[PDB]
Amino acid sequence: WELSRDEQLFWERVELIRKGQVASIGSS
Amino acid sequence: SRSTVFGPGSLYSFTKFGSFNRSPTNCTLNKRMKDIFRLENQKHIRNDFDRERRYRMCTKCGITTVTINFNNVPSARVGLWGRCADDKDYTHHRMVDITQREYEVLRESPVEKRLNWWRYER
Amino acid sequence: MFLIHFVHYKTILQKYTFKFKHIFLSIDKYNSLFFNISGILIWLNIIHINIILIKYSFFILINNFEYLIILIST
Amino acid sequence: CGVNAYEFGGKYARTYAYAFEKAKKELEATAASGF
Amino acid sequence: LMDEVEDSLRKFQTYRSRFYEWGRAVKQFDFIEFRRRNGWLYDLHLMK
Amino acid sequence: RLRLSRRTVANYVGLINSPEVFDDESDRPETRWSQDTFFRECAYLSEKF
Amino acid sequence: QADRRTRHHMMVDGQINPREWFNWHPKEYQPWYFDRHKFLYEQRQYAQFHHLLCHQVYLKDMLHLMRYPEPYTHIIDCRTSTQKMHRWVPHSLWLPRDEVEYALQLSADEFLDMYGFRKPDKSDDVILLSHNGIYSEQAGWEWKKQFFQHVYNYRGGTNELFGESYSDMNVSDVLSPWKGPFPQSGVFVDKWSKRKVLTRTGPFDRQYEMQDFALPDLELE
Amino acid sequence: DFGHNLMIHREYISKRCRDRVSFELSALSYSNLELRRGQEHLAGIMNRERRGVSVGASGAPDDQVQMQTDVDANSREVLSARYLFNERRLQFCDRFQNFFQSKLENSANGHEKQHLFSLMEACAVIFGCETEAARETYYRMFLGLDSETLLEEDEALRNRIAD
Ligand SMILES: [Zn+2]
Repeated sequence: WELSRDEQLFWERVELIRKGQVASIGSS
Repeated sequence: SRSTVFGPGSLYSFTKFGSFNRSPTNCTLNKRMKDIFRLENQKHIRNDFDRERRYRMCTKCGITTVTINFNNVPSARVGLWGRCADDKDYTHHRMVDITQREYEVLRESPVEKRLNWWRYER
Repeated sequence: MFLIHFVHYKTILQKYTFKFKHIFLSIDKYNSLFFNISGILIWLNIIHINIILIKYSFFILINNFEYLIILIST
Repeated sequence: CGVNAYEFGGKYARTYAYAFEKAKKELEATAASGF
Repeated sequence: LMDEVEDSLRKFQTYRSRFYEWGRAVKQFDFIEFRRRNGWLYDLHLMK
Repeated sequence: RLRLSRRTVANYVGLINSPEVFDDESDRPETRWSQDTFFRECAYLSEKF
Repeated sequence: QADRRTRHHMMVDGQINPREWFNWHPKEYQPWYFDRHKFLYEQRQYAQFHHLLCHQVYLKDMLHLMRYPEPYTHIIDCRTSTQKMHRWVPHSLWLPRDEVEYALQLSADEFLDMYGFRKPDKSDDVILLSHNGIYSEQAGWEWKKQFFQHVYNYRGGTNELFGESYSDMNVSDVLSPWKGPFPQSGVFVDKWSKRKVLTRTGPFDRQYEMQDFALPDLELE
Repeated sequence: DFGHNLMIHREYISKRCRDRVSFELSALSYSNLELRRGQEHLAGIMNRERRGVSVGASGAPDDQVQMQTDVDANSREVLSARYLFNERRLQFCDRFQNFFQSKLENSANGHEKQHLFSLMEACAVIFGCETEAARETYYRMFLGLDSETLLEEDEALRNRIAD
């Protein structure tokens, strides 16, 4: 139960610290 | 050799050969010998007027310097053999600018008279 | 679940480390010729340097070992 | 109610149980337990 | 005590048959090579 | 986590322990679907593939 | 590809002029042992940092700390690229390598604010991982720069735990073959020494040793 | 112009070189920061030259001391890392030790010890000198206690007090 909580705490901090590359859109 | 790559004593270390005399212990000369060896009295700069001249005075050892064409060639090696007040380096000068007219009246005076003119006059 | 909020009683102090240049020592001990010079003229093909202290009479030494080096009154 | 604040609750309960069984075999290797 | 006695015996005891062969240059140079390769494992000064 | 998965979080740096999140453009009720960040990423790939 | 000739001006001496100017002299350099098979920081050029090398935790230690963790043995992931991480090492915390020299400069409260977990104490065991163990080794050097007494490195962390085949992508900066190096373009030294440094004896893929002096062997003949 | 005499200085730096010539060979200072730092970089190169000749070769025979060194190739222990003194300096060394052995043998690191050895050995080199220009170079080698650097620290102290 601790391993499932701490893994979700891990990947929610990887999203906070280092953002990934943004996909493409079309500008108006 | 590898011991003479970085100065002192390197290949292009132009101060490893020796120092100047910088002493009144020999060649007691007169005012005419100073006048014939003036920079300003030479032929090649007497008709030169577009290069900039700077007249400066030390307030520690009391020397008068004139530098021409320093804006085009600003060499940091210029004056390295200066030897300020008591065998000090030329980083110890703290020069102050003087005009052309008060360079001529101060060029003939000895260093103590120059220092007295700076401290107690002007 | 979490029941209590607890802090640790042992207080740690961060050791402040820093490298500064506090000592100024240098081994100045060379084996070289040092000259009394009344004039020196360094002529290499790129840069020429003429440094002249005046006298009544001069001498001339000339060194061509690396680049032309003219010494007045040794 | 505060096992998650102590050294033997949560993810570290497996270590305290492992050290309990390892302490028993070291007394079982000698005759302090089997006699 | 038997471990310490065998330590002091292999430090100070030799027989006649070993004394005829213990100074060969092969063994001396193997000693030098073993000091050169791994002397960080057996030296009173290399622990420091 | 909904505000952090869009393009608008690029103009913000945050504290990891307690991140105060920004007011997104979808936080305003007057926002149409054409101004949505995540929909425009899906509307672009829908025309493409 | 296709064997690009390199724009360096190294050359072997000819068959006509005598060998002169022996205050610089290139010779062939061959060491005793091969070092290319070893770990990157166990090679010849990193020998002076040999006492700076962190102690190794192995695979069985990592599995034992997966099963039975300790409260103050901190497992810390030092991988930087978020696109190359796909699984979570258990009981691990994310401290990427390129921030470590800033991260250990913070206080404990600032560490908690900027990373979401508490700063490890200087007596706590710290165990670092990477793909190959290279970013974790540099991070262990940064952790040992601060006064952290117990710092360990799992060499080949993710690639042996999860069985991946990745790398930390270290460049090991080598000049492009259009970049002409320093000693060809420059008047920093005299022409004899410039010609004698730029010469080499053999092909220019091997290593050479530069002698600063030489005396003639008068006792041969 | 320095009172009695004057010194001329002329430098020419060519036009076909300034893209390839070294910054040290052609010491061009295109800023006042480069002027103050380029002079101070050329300060220590010249100052070490005119000071270093007083104790090596072209120095007085009482101003030249040498060190003997021997390191074991196996044990990596320094054996005989001593100085090479003359008979005048060794009389100063035993005048130092006989006074301090008479003061520190009754009370108090063993019997065979040299009290303040690295202080008297640094003072025996300065004692046996005969030139004050070669004396100040040994004061610079011994932690930089020469009057050149101490008047430099005294100048920065009075500048900080005036600030
Ligand atoms: Zn001055």
